[PDB]
Amino acid sequence: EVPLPQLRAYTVDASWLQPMAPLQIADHTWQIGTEDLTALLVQTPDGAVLLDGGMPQMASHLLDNMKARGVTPRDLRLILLSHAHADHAGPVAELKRRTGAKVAANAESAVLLARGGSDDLHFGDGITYPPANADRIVMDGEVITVGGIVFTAHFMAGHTPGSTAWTWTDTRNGKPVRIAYADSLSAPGYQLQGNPRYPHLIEDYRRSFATVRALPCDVLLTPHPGASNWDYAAGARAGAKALTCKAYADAAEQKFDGQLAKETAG
Ligand SMILES: [Zn+2]
Repeated sequence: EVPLPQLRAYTVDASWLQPMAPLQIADHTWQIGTEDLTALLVQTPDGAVLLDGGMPQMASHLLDNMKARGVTPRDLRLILLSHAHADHAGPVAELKRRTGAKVAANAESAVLLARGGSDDLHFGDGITYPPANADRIVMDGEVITVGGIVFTAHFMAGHTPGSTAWTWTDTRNGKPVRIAYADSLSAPGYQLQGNPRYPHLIEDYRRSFATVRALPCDVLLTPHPGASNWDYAAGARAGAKALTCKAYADAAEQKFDGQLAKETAG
């Protein structure tokens, strides 16, 4: 009659794919992704770190922005991830091939990255990307230092088992700026209660709200800028309206509680 459906590509709003020039956040820290996907370059006298890469088709754009910053493929030492979904870890395999970068991630993020986002607890095989291997496994609270920028991992399981907030201290005007790159605290279409694939999902999210609320956090950034009220297209005012970590956690918790109630009603 009636063939099986074609494969459906993971398609997203144009703004998520809209290239932007590097936007400086602090002395060593730049947004180099797109208007609606964060990809943070931290540049040090001992090499560079990338936190997230956005979608798979962003690899070349990231490399161009790195070059604009004076960061060559060899200079890129480390890729860190918020979580290993296609829209944040998309280009990681390609980046590894084209640069000196090695990936550090927790065990959950590493296994999900190694399967290219397939067999996702919630999306199944709906949202996949090229698989990549982690080079270093990090534990909760573990520190990775590059050129005296100290990144601390704070596990915030929920959006994915391996979701992580990365914190570090940069400077702006000779004063310290405690940057918190907090992962998503959404649960887009997730079954929250009694989920056989994630039995403690709710407890994990609750704990993650508390973790996020308590982060060292002069400046919050999030994988989608809109989540923390960043506007990467607003130039000098990009971070003006940004939420605190406390407000971001509170909003997320409130939305989660609403989603729980809707699920019970559904
Ligand atoms: Zn995600």
